[PDB]
Amino acid sequence: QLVQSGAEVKKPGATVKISCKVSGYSFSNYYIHWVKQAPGKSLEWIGYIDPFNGGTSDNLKFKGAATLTADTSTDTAYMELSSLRSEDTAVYYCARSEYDPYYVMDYWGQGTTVTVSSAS
Amino acid sequence: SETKCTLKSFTVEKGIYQTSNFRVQPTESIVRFPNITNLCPFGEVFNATRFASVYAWNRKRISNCVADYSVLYNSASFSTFKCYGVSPTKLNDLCFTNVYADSFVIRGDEVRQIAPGQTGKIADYNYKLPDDFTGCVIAWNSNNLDSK
Amino acid sequence: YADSFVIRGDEVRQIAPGQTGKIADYNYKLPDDFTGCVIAWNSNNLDSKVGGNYNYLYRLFRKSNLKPFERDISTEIYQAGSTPCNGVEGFNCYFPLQSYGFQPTNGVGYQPYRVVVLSFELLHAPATVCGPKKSTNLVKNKCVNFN
Amino acid sequence: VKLVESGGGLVKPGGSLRLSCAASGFTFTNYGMSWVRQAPGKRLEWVAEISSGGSYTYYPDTVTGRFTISRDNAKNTLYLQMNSLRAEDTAVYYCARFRYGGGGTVDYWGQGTLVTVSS
Amino acid sequence: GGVSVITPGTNTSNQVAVLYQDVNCTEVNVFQTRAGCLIGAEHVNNSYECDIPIGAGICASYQTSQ
Amino acid sequence: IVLTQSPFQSVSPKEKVTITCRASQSISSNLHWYQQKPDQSPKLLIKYASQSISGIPSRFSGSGSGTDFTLTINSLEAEDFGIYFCQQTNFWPYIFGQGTKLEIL
Amino acid sequence: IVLTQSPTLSLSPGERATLSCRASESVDNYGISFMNWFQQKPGQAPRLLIYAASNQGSGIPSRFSGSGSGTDFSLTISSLEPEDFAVYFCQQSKEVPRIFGQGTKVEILK
Repeated sequence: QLVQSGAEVKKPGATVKISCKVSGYSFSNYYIHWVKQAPGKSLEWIGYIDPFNGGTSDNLKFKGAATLTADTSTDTAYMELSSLRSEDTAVYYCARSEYDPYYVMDYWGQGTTVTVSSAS
Repeated sequence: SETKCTLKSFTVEKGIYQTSNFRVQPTESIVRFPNITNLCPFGEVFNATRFASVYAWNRKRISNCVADYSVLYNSASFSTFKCYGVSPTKLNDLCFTNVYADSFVIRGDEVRQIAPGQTGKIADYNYKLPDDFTGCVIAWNSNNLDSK
Repeated sequence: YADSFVIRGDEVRQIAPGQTGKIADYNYKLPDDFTGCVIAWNSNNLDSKVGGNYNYLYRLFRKSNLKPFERDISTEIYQAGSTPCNGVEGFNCYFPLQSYGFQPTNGVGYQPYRVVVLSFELLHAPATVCGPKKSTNLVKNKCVNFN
Repeated sequence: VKLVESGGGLVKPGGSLRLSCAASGFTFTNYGMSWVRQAPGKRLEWVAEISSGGSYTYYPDTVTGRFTISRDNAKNTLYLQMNSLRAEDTAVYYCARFRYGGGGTVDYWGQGTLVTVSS
Repeated sequence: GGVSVITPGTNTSNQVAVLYQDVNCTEVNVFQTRAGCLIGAEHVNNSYECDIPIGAGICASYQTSQ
Repeated sequence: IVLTQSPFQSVSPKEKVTITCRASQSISSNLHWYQQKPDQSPKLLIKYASQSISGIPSRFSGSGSGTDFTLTINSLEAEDFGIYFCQQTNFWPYIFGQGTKLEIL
Repeated sequence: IVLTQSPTLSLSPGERATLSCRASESVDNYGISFMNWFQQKPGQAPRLLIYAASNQGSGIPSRFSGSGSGTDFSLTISSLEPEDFAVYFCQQSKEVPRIFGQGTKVEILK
């Protein structure tokens, strides 16, 4: 089971970091996938992060400045969002992944909205 | 007042005096660094007809050859393209003084053994990657050509 | 002004106006235009001890070069690596301050040196502080040297 | 780089003797000098260490050798004086050169010299 | 462009005219002279005896309110 | 690797209702399918488009030829339908299709 | 403050030597950059080996190695040569008189 932070809101051009602790399995054994779904819109895979060794692989369709940092001891996956945009105003979900090229995702975080507003 | 300051006297005599110099000021600053990567056919290495076996992988040094991952993002033909240390656009823009390329063929499950600090049959005797790795690992399915 | 601080004998050379050193860059900076005298005396007899106390400290890593006569007391871990330190020591994260290590029998080059920096405003300032300069009766209506 | 010594010596017990250790290849002020005595078929004993600036004259905790160590920078010679000489006191004596501060602070050796405390 | 200030006596007036040497008015009461762009002065077709020498056959005077 | 499976659904329940993964010209044997509920973190239903993972009632099967895949929801009722997203894993940016907002009488 | 060494160990070429440096009182020091190693050959006055690899690593064969922790510093050697054995000493540092190892002599057979 995965657990993310609560729902959040922030102004444009700020720097934000969200989290997702892993429970019931070793952090290194299963990869973490970050998926962003816009409300009433198709799921978008922002990036995938390797838990054992810090990895920064991101989708090139759009850039959300999503830096990914992973520490095996912490057991927590960290996603950093900067230059917040209307696309960035979407639910963000961490996701359990295979440690192999199949990359099936079936266990998730609660899903966290990161609202973008003129005033937070 | 500029005329008074140049004269050094509050009273100003009738006449025309040059008391200041005007220069247009740049709206923005543009910075370009001396090119260091060099140039090469990056696409040909990916398009190579045959790849060496994992037990004796061929090593080609990407030195004095272009570093371009923009085409790699556009192709999107790689089953796994993990990147390390920095965001993929940021490494693509940065010039790399020396890069090292290792070419080998492995199963999709076997590719995990070739990862930083990873222990496996393919990681213990076929080849090994250091626990701290800033390099990006590129893997693509080759079932159409390699399998017969 | 009396400035009291700890540095190795080789390090004392680094702390000079117009002089660039690792000690000058991070823990302590001396102004290039600064006017005064820097006095260093060996503290091997007192500061160095069998105990070798680590109370003396210096800044191994600073995000920016120290401005002249400016003090940095920040203990936040330096984020050399892309991964955030999170306020704790981590891989690719190095503590800004490194504890000084000193030896009782240390060589003159490695001997701990107590260093005092003196700054004087001098001319154009009322004389709150004065040299002993025993004062001599003022003389007026005659051409005489005056101090 | 080269450390010289006195040769062996014979003194009646109860007296004193002055011992020498010439130092060459480095400035005497730059590197500290210490005296170590090893009894034959026994572990070495570190009598004292000397600070480069001035003689440390350290004395061991519990049992004390009572040997006095003095350094003359101009001479470049390490000097050891031993009082209340005893058969137990007798040991091979080596003068050793210190380096920059770190874990142990000593690298070079005098080859060592016998002690005869005897009638 | 060098900034040349055309100023009448301070007691007479505080009004000032700014001339920029060898530059168009766009780089910076609009007139263009061979010496350079002229600001703070309004061109008059009528010819008057020179009071202050702007240069290039152009002169400045305080005239009508003035 | 763009997918355009099925805009949404409007059909009597209890029927064998198919949602048709429209894959891009590039073909990938591997895929996945996930069930989404309103403001609920979805969960993958169909693993590899042919194998069943533990904990799925067999109401919806996944049968496909080559690039094209169909998730035939057999005898679906008014208890199960929500959104159903397709997933593609072969191409580097593992894109997700528009997805089917299943609705029924 | 007071230190002891293994009573004896005798070894053979190719073997990886670890001798027990037994430290009473505190384990190392607050600095954690202390302790030393020494080798006394016959007719050859002793010599520095490795002092936690703080400095002067060059000059010693890298086959020499080890580390330390707690009350016992870990000696390490690999591929020893039958002429290279001599008593190893682990002098203490930073607390009280340094003192020295009891002394263990390697005695290859054959």
